[PDB]
Amino acid sequence: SLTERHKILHRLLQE
Amino acid sequence: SLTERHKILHRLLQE
Amino acid sequence: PQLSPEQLGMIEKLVAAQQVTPWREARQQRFAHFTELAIVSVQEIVDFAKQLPGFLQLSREDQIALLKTSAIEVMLLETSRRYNPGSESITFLKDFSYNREDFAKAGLQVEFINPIFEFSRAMNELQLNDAEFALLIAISIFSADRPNVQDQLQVERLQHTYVEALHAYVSIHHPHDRLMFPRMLMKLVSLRTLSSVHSEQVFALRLQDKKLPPLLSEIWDVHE
Amino acid sequence: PQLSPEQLGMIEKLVAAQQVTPWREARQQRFAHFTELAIVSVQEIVDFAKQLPGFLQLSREDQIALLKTSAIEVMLLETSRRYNPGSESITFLKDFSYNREDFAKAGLQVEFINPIFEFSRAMNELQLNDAEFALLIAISIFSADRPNVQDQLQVERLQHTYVEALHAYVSIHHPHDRLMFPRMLMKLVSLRTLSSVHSEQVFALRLQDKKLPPLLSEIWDVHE
Ligand SMILES: CC(C)(C)OC(=O)c1c(COc2ccc(-c3ccc(CC(=O)O)cc3)cc2)ccc(C(F)(F)F)c1O
Ligand SMILES: CC(C)(C)OC(=O)c1c(COc2ccc(-c3ccc(CC(=O)O)cc3)cc2)ccc(C(F)(F)F)c1O
Repeated sequence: SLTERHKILHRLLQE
Repeated sequence: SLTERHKILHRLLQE
Repeated sequence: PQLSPEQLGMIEKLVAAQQVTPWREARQQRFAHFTELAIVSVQEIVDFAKQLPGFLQLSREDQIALLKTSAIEVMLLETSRRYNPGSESITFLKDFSYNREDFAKAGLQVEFINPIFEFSRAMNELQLNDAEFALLIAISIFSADRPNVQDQLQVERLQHTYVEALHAYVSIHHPHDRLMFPRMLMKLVSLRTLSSVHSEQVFALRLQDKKLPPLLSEIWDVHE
Repeated sequence: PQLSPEQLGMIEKLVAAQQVTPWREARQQRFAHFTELAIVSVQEIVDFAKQLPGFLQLSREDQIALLKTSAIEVMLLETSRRYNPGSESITFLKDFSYNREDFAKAGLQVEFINPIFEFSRAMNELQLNDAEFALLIAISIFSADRPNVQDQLQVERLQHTYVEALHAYVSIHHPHDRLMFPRMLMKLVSLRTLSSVHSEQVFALRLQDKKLPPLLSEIWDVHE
């Protein structure tokens, strides 16, 4: 998935 | 110029 | 925006302005019949542009700059115009229909084919008529932001007269749906992405043993 | 198009939503300070998107697809917002201004720099305010045609509410110039071309000895 390939972006989105 | 590099297109435009 | 006499006649003229061989040597012939259709299309696009008010008043050089980069976009608009949502195929020249698989066998790669077909599907939902098509083609042709355009200002001013004419048209065609006019313009956004997916296509042909014919090479191959 | 209570408040909220090291080892440090500004910008764009009505209701996956490809376009819009036509330079973070030459020394190539500055100049002629900026950013973020977007329909429907809000806004801002609303949208066309000139940029860095920092690499490097 994109999510598994975009960890930093994911983590920014979760805060 | 573009004109010197696009002979066929130029020739189509002239007819 | 009420449509003016001057816009009426301009639109009518554009619509009126818009009115080859058989089908692994089989492989290089299939490619050839496809590139021949494009060559035909280039001629049609030139003829069409010559009829566009303002076009021949630009320097020949600027006319080349405009056609050089708009040709593929006009080709893609013409592709989406002949899309059939039943068979997911493209009907070029009355008889010969082409699906994703036919395109593949014509030498094009998947990473170009899918975006072509997505765009066509999305475009077919808008159900454009001829007047809307002609105008989008005209707007696409007169983009001031193409590489090597000299008279950006004149190219821009010209584009806006077509943009206005579209606005006023769509207002008669869709009087209850004010979103239709912007939705059509938002397709020119998508059209630019497609234009460079086509660049990746041209470049990939270089890497395989596949040469574009003279005219197409002239507009699409980067020569250095 | 009259602006509605619901659009008024939506626009106001967007505008409110928008309210690091020193400057041939010198060469790799200059590059680093520039990429650090982008990293900061990515954070700002995420924060901004999180505030966009509809955004967090899309699947996380779709939110990644949207930000992944819109980030550079938002960055370029933010670039053109801080353009000064006197000095032909870009004022990032109050103090530090950057011209074409500064960009070059920051590691970027000419073939990206000139189109960035042309776009900024062309954009500065339109004299957009915050409300117009925020909306263009929002429209850019919600493009349904980005690679790997699942709920195209929802992404599209969302985009159109921002497109409408812009239309109605520009109608109060420019009540005598009906061309302003389409001219602004026509900048998203140009924005797509810029987005791929940026692809050619990312690829060229690979060829030299220049690695993007973690976040930027994650959104911009193609990994296979
Ligand atoms: C646009 C499309 C995606 C279909 O084709 C290409 O881009 C493309 C093609 C063939 O192009 C065509 C094919 C067909 C027509 C066409 C359009 C309208 C009419 C009028 C009517 O039907 O009445 C008739 C024919 C235009 C362009 C070849 C090679 C490459 C190569 F990649 F090899 F460069 C290509 O990219
Ligand atoms: C967008 C631009 C063309 C300028 O930069 C790039 O594309 C780019 C960059 C640096 O990016 C930045 C630079 C600065 C800002 C920025 C924007 C708004 C504010 C808010 C404020 O000022 O208050 C603050 C900073 C955003 C992106 C590096 C590397 C590559 C690389 F090519 F190396 F990938 C790049 O492409």
